[PDB]
Amino acid sequence: CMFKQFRIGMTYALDPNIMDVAAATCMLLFRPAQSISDEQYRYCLQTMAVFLTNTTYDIVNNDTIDVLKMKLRNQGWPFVERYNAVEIDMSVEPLRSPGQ
Amino acid sequence: TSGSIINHANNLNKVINHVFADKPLISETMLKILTIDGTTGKDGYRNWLDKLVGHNYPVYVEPVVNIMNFISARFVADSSYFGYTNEIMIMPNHINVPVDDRFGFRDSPFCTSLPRTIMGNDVRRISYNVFSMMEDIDDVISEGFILYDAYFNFSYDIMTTDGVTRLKEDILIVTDTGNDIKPIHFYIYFENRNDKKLRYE
Amino acid sequence: YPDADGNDVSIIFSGAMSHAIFTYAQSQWNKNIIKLDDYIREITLTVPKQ
Amino acid sequence: ANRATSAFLDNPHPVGVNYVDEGSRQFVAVAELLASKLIDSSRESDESNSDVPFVQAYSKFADDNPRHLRVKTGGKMANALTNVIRSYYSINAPAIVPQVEIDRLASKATVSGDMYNSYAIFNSVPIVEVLSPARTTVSIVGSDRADVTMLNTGAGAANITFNFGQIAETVILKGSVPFQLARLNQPMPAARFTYKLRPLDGPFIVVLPVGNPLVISATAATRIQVPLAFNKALVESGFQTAMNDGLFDIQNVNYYSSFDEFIISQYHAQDGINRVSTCVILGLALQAYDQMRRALPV
Amino acid sequence: DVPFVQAYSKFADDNPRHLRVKTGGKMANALTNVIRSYYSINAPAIVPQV
Amino acid sequence: DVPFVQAYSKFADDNPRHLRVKTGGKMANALTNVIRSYYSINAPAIVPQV
Amino acid sequence: ELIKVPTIPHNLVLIQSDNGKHALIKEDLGQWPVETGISLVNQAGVFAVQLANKLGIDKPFVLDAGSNYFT
Amino acid sequence: MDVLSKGSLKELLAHLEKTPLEEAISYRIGTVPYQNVLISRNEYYNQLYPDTTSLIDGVSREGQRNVNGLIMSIISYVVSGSGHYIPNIGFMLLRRSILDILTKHDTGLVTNNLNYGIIARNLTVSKMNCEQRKRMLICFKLLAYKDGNQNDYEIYLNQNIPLKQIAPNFIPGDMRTVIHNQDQLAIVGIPAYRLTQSTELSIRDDNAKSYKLGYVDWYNSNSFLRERSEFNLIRL
Amino acid sequence: ACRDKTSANWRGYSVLVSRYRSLIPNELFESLRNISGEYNINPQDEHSFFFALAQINADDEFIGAIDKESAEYLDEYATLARDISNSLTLVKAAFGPLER
Repeated sequence: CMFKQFRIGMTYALDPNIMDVAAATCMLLFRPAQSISDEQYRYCLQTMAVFLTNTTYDIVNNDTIDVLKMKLRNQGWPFVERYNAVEIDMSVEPLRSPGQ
Repeated sequence: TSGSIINHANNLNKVINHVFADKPLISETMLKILTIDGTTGKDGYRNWLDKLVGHNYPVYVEPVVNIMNFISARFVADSSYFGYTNEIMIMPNHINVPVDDRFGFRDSPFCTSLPRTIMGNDVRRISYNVFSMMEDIDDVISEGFILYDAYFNFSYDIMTTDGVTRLKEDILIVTDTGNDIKPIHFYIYFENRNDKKLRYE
Repeated sequence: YPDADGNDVSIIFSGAMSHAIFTYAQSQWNKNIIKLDDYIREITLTVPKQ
Repeated sequence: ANRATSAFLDNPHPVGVNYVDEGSRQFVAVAELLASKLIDSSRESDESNSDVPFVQAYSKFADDNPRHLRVKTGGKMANALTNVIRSYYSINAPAIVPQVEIDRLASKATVSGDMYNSYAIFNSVPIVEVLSPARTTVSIVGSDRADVTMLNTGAGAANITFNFGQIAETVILKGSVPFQLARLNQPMPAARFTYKLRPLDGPFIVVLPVGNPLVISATAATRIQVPLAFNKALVESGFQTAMNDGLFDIQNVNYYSSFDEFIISQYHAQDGINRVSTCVILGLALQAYDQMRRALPV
Repeated sequence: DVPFVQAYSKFADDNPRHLRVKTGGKMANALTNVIRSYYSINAPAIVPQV
Repeated sequence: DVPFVQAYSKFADDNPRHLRVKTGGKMANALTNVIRSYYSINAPAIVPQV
Repeated sequence: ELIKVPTIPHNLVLIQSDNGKHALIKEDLGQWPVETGISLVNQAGVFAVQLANKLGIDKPFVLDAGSNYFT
Repeated sequence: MDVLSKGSLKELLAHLEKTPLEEAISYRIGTVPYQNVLISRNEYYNQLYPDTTSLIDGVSREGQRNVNGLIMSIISYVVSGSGHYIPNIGFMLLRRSILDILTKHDTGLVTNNLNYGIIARNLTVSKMNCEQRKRMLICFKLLAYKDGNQNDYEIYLNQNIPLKQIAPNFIPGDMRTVIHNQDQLAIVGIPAYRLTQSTELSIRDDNAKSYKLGYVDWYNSNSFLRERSEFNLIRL
Repeated sequence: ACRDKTSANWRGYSVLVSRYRSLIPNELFESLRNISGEYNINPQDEHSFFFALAQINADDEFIGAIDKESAEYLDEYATLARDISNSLTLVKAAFGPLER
C-alpha cells in the first residue's frame, strides 16, 4: 500500500485444490490491482479455470485473458476481474521539519 | 484524507467504550443478533454504527427528547441562573460605573448590563486567549476592560450584616506561561450609608 | 588593559605560530556566540506564528 | 471639434484612506467568513427544526445570545462593518471606529488579509474621449455596453478619433453596418463588422461615410487583483443595499449604477492605482454586508 | 498550505518548489493548447494522445 | 531548498512563501527606495530611520 | 409505571438583612461548571438530565397537589 | 517608539513631561513635503506607485523656523514618531520638555495668533486615523487653554463635525478629568499572535507598520543600551 | 467471512499504514521509489491472513490528533543529518584527497 512499485505473487500446485482457488480469489478481491501484474493475473485465472472447469494447465496454456474470462463466466464464476485501490491523501505535520 | 480516517476511528472507539461502560446502552437482544456470526458484542455494535452514518432514517421525537432540548436551550439562553456568564468587567475603584441599586448592596458587583461607554468612550473588550498572552497587562488594567470569548463560573454569598464587599481571592494570577483569572467568589454585604469606617475601607 | 567594549586585552611575549593559531580559533568560536535576545529572535522565526 | 466622454468616468471623488492596513484587512475577511456562516446556519436551522445552529452562529458574530423580545442588529460587528463602509467611499467620512475594536474583531477567526491572490474581470467600457469634427454628432450611451451613435451632415467623409484609455486590456468593437477602423499612421482596411483592439496601442480612427447613422457597440474587459473570496454576484447586491441604506450619502461625492462602474472610474483618475486597492477592500466589505443584512434584516 | 499542496499535487503531478512559479504543469499546458484547437481550424492541435 | 530558505530568512526576516512571489521583503523595499533617493534630490525620502 | 408527584419544587429562598431594610428572593438551581473551548450545547445536554433529576421530571409523572390545602 | 506606545492620556502626558524638545525635532534635512512622487512597491506592482509626501509620514521633512513650524514638528512627533528639521532652534528651547512648550508661559515662545484650521490642513488631518486625530486635538486643547483661546478651539470643532465626535473629554486645568479619561491612543503595541513581515502601499502605512514590527524587539532590548549611554551623564 | 472481516477491520490497517509512512523522511522515501520488487506469498498464508484478521486498535497511541512516538522518531533523523555532514567534512579536512 505504501509503495506502488512493489508487487504480489503466488505459486499454486499442479493440481489446484479448493484452497488454491480460495487464495486466488482473496488476492483479486482485497489486493490492489496495481500490485497484481498481467502475468500473475493470467495465472490466477488459469488456476481458477483448472479447478472450476474440467481442464488441466497444459490445455489452458496459450489462452488469452479474455478467453479465460469467458470460460469462467459461462461456468458461473463472476470473480474474473481485478479491482483498483483508492488513493488516500496523506500529510505529515511540519513540526521542526518542513513537512511532507 | 488520513486525518479524517484517524479522527473517525478514534472518536468511534471512544463512543463504544463509553456506551458499553457501566450499564450498556444496548439490550441483550440486539447483542445476540449482532454476535450470531461469532464476533464479540463490542465489535458487532461497532460495525453497525459505521453503516448507519449518513442515514436518512426518520426518528420519532419522544417526549423526553423535547424535555432535554427545552432545558438545554434555557441553559444557554439564561446563563446567570446556573452560575456562569459570558463576560466580566475589571475596573479600577476610582472609575464610577453604573450598577444595580435595587438590592441595597454595598459596592454592588452587579450591573443591569455591562456599560457600553464609560466617560464618553466605549469600554475596551479583550478575548480571554489574547488576555492570557498579554505581557503589557499592567498598562491595560489601568484603564479597564471587558473580558469575553469565554465562560466564567462564579458564586456569591450574600451576608446579612454590613461589611466590605470583596472577592475571596485575587482577581488575576500572572505567570511566565500566560495569565489567568482566579475563581470568582463574592462576599456581598448590605449597605448602611452612614458608616464612615466601611466607606473609607 | 581594557578594550572600549569592556573586554580585557593581554599583551604578552608569545610565538608567531602559537599566536596565529590560538587567535584564529577564538575568532571561529566567537562568531557562533550570540546574545540571548538574538537567539530568541531566530527561534521565533522557526516556530509557528502563535 | 467636439469632445464626448463617458458619463461614469467624469470627476471620480477621492476614496477614503483609512482601514487599509493589514489588521483592518483581516477584519474584513473575518467579517465575510462569519457572515457566510450566519447565512448557512439559518438555512440549517430551517431544515432541522432547531434554533441551535443559529444561536451558535449569532453568538459568535454578535457576542451575545439572541432574544425574542430584542432585535437582531448583529452586535458591535454590524456597527463596525457599517462604519468602515462609510469611510471607504469618501475621504470626508468620519472614520470613527477605533483600532482596539478592529483588532478584537479580527481575532475571532484566522484568515489572512491578502487582497492580491486572485483576479476578477470587470466589464465596463472606458471611453475617455471621442473627438469629432464639425457637422458630425456623436452620442455615448451606456457603461456595460457603450453604444456610440454618429452621423455626418457634411459633404465628405469624416475621421472620428477614439480613445479607450491605457487600463483596459481588450476592447471588442461591433458596428451596426461594416465600417473601417485603423490605428494612427496605418492604412485603412476593408469594412468589417467587428474589431478587437488593445487600448494601449494609441488612439483609433473610424471613417464615417455620409448617409445613415452608424451605431457602434463597445465591450471591454479589465482584470483587477481581488481576494479569493471575492464574488461579483454578492458584491453587486451589497452595493445596491448600501446605497439604499444611505451609507453613501456624503456631500461632494459621485454615485454609480453598479460596483464595476465605481472601480473603473476610480481606476481612471490621475493616479488610479492608488484607489484600486481601497475599492477592492470596499467590495469585500459589501459582500459581507449583503450576507449579514439578508440574514438579519432591519 | 497542506490542502493546497495536496490538491496541486493531484492537478500537476509535482510538489512545487519555492522559487519556481506554479502554473499547473502538464495539465495546464495541455488544457491551454486544446482550448486553442477548439476555437479555429487553423490552430496547431499539437497535443499528443498519450 | 534548505540553503535558500536559511539565506532568505536572514535577508527578509521571513521564510520563502508558496503562492507568493519572493521579492526580498522589507529589506528589498528599503534598498530600492534609497537607490532612488541617491540619484536625485527630486526623489523623495521615504524610508524611516528606525 | 406512572409516578405521582405530591409537592411542587418552588426552589426559592428569602434573604433579609439584620436591620430588615433590604430583602430579596433568590432561586437556587445549583452551580454547574462550564468548560471553555468546546461546544456548550453538548455540556448543556449532560446537565439537562441532571437538572431534570433534581426537579423530578425525568420519568413520566402526573402532579397531585390538590389535597395540599387548608381552610 | 515610546511615544506611539502610550495608550492612555495619563501616560502620554507623563511622557511629554519627561521628554525634551530635542527628541521632537530632527537633524536630518529630508525632503520638501506636498510632492507627488512615484515610489517602488515590488510586492504588488511592477510599475511605480504614486503617493504624496506629507508631514505625518514618519520621515523628517524641512520646516520653517517660525512658531508654526515648531508646533507642527511636535504634533508630527506625537502622531508619527518623527519630527521635522527646524534649523538652529537654540539650546534654551531644546532643554525644555514638550509639555512646557505646549502648556507654559516660561518658554519665551508666543504661541498665540495660531490658526488651527491652517495647522490641521498642513498636517493632513484628512489622512490621519482616529488615534492620530485624537492626539492632534489633545495638543490643540493644551495650546488653546494656555493662551486663553478656548473659544477658538470650540469654533474649530464646530466647523469640523467628524473631529467633534472623537474630541478628547479632558480639561487641561483639571486633574480629575485626566485620571478618569478612558481614551485609547496607542498607535503601536505588542499584538496577540503576530503580524506578517510584508510591505504596505502607502508611505504612512508602511512606515507605521515598520514601527509596529520593531516595537517587540525594541521592548526587549532597550533597557541596557539606553542605560550604557545614560550612565555618567546629566539630563537636559 | 473474508468480506465481513475486511469491512470491520479496514480502519485499523488504514491508520497503521499512515503511521508507518510518517516514520520515513522525505529524502529516504524518494530513494526507495527507485527500487522495485515482488513478494511471494504461500496460498495458505494469504487465506489465513484474511480469515483470521486481527483488529488493530491504535487508540491510546494518539493524544488527540498527535502521535508522540511517530513525531519523536521523525525528529531524530534531523540529528542524524547533522552528524552526517559534520563527520563527512571533518574526514575530508583531516585526510584530504586519497590515493591508493
